[PDB]
Amino acid sequence: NLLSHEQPISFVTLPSFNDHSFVNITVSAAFGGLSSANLVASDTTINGFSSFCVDTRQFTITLFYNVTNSYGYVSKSQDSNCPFTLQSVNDYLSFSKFCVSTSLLAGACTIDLFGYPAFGSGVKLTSLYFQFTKGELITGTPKPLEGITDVSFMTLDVCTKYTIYGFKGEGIITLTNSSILAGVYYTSDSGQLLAFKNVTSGAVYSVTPCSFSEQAAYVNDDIVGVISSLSNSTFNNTRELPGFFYHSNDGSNCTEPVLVYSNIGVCKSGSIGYVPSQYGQVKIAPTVTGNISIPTNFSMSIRT
Amino acid sequence: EYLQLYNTPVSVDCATYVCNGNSRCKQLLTQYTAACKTIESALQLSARLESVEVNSMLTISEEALQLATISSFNGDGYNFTNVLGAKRSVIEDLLFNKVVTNGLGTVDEDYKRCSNGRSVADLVCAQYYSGVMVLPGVVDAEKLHMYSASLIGGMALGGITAAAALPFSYAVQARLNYLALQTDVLQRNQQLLAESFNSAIGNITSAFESVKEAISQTSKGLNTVAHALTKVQEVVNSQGSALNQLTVQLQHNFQAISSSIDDIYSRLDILSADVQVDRLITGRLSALNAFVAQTLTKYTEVQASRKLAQQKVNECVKSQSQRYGFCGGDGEHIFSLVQAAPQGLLFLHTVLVPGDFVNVLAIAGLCVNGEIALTLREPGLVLFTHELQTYTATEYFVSSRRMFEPRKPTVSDF
Amino acid sequence: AQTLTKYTEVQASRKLAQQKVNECVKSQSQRYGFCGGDGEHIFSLVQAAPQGLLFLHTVLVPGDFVNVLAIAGLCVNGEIALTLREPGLVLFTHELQTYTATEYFVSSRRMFEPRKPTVSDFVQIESCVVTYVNLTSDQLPDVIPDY
Amino acid sequence: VQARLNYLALQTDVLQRNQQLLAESFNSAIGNITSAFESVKEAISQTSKGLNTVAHALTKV
Amino acid sequence: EYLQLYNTPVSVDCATYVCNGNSRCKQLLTQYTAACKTIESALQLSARLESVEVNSMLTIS
Amino acid sequence: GHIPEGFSFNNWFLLSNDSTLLHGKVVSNQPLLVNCLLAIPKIYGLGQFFSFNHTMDGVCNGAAVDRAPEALRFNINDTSVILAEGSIVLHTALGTNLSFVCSNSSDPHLATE
Ligand SMILES: *[C@H]1O[C@H](CO)[C@@H](O[C@@H]2O[C@H](CO)[C@@H](O[C@@H]3O[C@H](CO[C@H]4O[C@H](CO)[C@@H](O)[C@H](O)[C@@H]4O)[C@@H](O)[C@H](O[C@H]4O[C@H](CO)[C@@H](O)[C@H](O)[C@@H]4O[C@H]4O[C@H](CO)[C@@H](O)[C@H](O)[C@@H]4O)[C@@H]3O)[C@H](O)[C@H]2NC(C)=O)[C@H](O)[C@H]1NC(C)=O
Repeated sequence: NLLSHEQPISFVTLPSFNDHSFVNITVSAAFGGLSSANLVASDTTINGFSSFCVDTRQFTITLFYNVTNSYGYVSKSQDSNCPFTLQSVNDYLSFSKFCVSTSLLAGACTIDLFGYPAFGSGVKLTSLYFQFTKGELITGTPKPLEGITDVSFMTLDVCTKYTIYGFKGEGIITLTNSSILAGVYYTSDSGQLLAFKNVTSGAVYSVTPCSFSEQAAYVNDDIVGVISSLSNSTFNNTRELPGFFYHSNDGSNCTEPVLVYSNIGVCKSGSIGYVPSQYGQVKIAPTVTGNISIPTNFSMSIRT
Repeated sequence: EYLQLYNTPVSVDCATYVCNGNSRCKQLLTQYTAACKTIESALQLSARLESVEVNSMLTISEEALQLATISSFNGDGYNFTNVLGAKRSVIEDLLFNKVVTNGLGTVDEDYKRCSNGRSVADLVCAQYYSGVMVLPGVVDAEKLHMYSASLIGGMALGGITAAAALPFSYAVQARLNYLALQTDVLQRNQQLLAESFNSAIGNITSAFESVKEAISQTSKGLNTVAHALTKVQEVVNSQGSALNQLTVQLQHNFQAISSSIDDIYSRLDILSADVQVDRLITGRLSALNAFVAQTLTKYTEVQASRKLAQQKVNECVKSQSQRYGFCGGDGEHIFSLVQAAPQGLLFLHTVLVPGDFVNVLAIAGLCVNGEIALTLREPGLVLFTHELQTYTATEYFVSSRRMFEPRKPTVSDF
Repeated sequence: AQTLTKYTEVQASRKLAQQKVNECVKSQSQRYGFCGGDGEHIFSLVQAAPQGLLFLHTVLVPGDFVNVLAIAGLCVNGEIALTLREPGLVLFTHELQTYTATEYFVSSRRMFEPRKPTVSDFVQIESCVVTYVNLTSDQLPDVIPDY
Repeated sequence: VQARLNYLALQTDVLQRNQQLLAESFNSAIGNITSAFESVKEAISQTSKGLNTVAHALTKV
Repeated sequence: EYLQLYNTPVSVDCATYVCNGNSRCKQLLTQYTAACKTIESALQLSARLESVEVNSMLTIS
Repeated sequence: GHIPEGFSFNNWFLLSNDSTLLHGKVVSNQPLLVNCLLAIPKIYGLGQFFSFNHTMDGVCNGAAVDRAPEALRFNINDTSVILAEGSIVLHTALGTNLSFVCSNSSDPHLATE
């Protein structure tokens, strides 16, 4: 599939309006010294306080650095003891609660923020402690995203990079008229999303991967045809068979298969056909009084 | 007896299984040199070997198959109606319906249904999105039926000028002659044989539709139809086992922060995301190596059944066995029919069991004039008199030891 | 576990190779297809191969068949019924279109190797049966030279 | 080979070269298995790939 | 020649192996759907098949 | 305290804080042992206090069992019944009460469907 730079984003979540608050974090530090660069008077705030906890159903984390290095610039980096990074929290993650503080919260992960004011050993500017719970209601976001009855967006029938009730992947979303009466999402034993509801309307949508697996018939150093779930492919002829499609450059039938499996035969030209059962030589039942036949001129054969 | 001929082959696209089509994960997977080659070619080169073995032992004969399939088979007293069929037989339809109704994967599923999401994907497409394909069964139930009829009709093929089917009371008389040369032929014993077989095939066809409220422990042993139905259902249920355990190992997380690769690459930094995706790659390659080891031993378990099935077709069905118990345990063998069964053949070894024994004085030989000692030439024949209470007697007979077929001695036997 | 299961996988091939040596190479097999599938066996050669044996089972296969009317036995004078002793032999005539014929032969059922019948090939069974040829002691020596 | 033919059927009609059509049919078989041990899959047909033949023996080796 | 007829069967009480009779682990173990069914029945159904296949060939006269 | 065999299960769902099972057998820890089934006609609502430390009151079908619930299941067919201010209040152990309220506005401090 040839959508690498093109592919639409999709986001589906439990029905919401535009209910947004920024968690904006200010990190401040001062530096001095003439024989080396070193740190003084660091402070951290989230929305002007030492701690914050999210209540609105969307949020954006933004970092403001307000570093006053006399040597002209500072490079900045992050360490995560955490299943996210500050810019990745914005990339449609979902939570049941989310609180951030400059001081250690009960279950918390750490993001530690570092500056390098003169290159070599860095210095810790600030530590952010995040307490969160994997869930469905509160979702991270890049910018306040508009809507009245729902905030969700989809593109159907096109390979999309999706977040759907916290599952992520690339896939095709299609509407199905296979209505289901309980829950919000349906998963395989593979842990992979198969379908989900637009719970405001009861409609159920199904998710496929956007590259399917195929068997390529390779003969004489080229792919002469391909066996597939798909109706369309690069070869200029397609044939339909009871379990699958066969794509090739030659729609004829096959009388000289160079590959067989079961009763499916693929010819050198890339034709497909059905190959008949081998016929064994006749053996004669012992019989008493009929018109019988007795084996006469015998050749010799070596079976290896 | 049920003998499995084949195992339903399975194939994997290792990049789809390990990486869910994520490009950055495929780029890491190529660093595990030949891990994919050594999984894929082990499944493909084994699925090919099954295809050439099973399609090469299922040699049909066209001039034998035309004597069974048309139901123009001259049973001449024997009721072959349950065995032949016009498409499958009565026993073949009961045997599939007793097991393939609760079964799966013995009817070939279509992948055309699963590029389009207009219906919510079921188990056999949730596997296909996980990159694992069950191939069409190595031979279809129509080729497997034609083979079975080509063996039943092969018994009526007395000669290649095949204008009508040979009356089966003649093919059974020739099969009795290899046990003992039949002599008292103007007796009811050919009808005793026929009406006994008519009752015996009536009683196998009833067991393919009866229930365990009518089973007793001797009817559950090593060569009877309830043991064959336990063995058929063990095959049909077992075929999912390795393929389910392959698929659930995709929801293990192998110490990574999540069980999905686009989740990890969309939440960690790209340096640390590669480090956690290596534990999913290593774990999922191990889950495939464990599945290839299960799958290759499940082909090897079948191949010793196939080799035995081919021996029973050549020694019990196409010819007749002098080996005492090979075709259906204790008794004198005369023929085995074959029928198609879910992933193999069902053999109906028709063995002669004696209701009665005669007791006779056996005589080693004749010491004529105290001078010339006559002995029978053949160790299969016994020289006897009916008069047990004396060393010499009214009149003498020769018969086989295997069946009581008396005749007067001839100067050519001694 | 992998190494011991591979020794067990090979032992079951070696047990077959010892059977094929003893029943195809050292002797001859009456077991129909054991030595190299459908045909009549005459000998298997053996050659050494990388980790085992390559068996060259030299079978006999018929190019042609002869079609002959088989006779169950002779019902002489309507009184004494003769049947061939051996289930591997067939008594026959080339004259398919008639219930009785010019001259009679015996052969194996497995190869067409004809000979005239001999008085030592036949046994007098207790009763005659409707499938047997109706014949007389005045012409039984047309069937059995040296009767 | 004559003694090994007798176990199948006692031989009789020895006139008109009856052994030479066996011997020359073996020469032309052993001179064909020796070609499959040095030829290549460009000269394979699906009946020449079966359960009792030299291409299956080589695949198994 | 010695030929083995039978393998001494073994059975497992899956909850007792996994949980030692701790009540609150049994509760957790039920969430691994059919994990004990697919261990218990594989051992019991195979122990039963040995019982019939051996006691059916050891026919005394 | 068991639900009778042959009951329809008309709107009783097996609970998940996760994915939903489309078909098949499962063994799970569910609020399916019943202490009482307080049936109210659809033409009445009710106001009661249900305590997770006391036995539920009001006349109820079959035999009443004296246990304090661990779950309360409300089997309301038309969701017009559940949207009003104070329609559910949940009394948390910390002495905080959490009240479900619904509005026709996206701002909660204050039309047919
Ligand atoms: C979806 O995921 C959720 C997450 O909530 C899950 O919730 C879990 O539900 C279970 C019940 O199914 C709750 O489990 C209980 O745990 C308590 C103890 O935990 C306490 O302490 C921790 C502090 O470390 C607190 O955070 C927590 O709130 C609790 O205070 C046990 O007390 C409960 O056991 C009782 O019931 C058991 C049977 O279910 C009995 O075996 C046990 O003895 C207890 O019985 C009591 O009641 C009896 C009534 O007769 C009485 O007779 C006994 O004497 C006794 O009083 C139970 O194990 C667990 O809390 C929830 N998880 C969380 C986050 O709390 C949902 O169930 C889950 N949904 C599904 C279907 O998957």
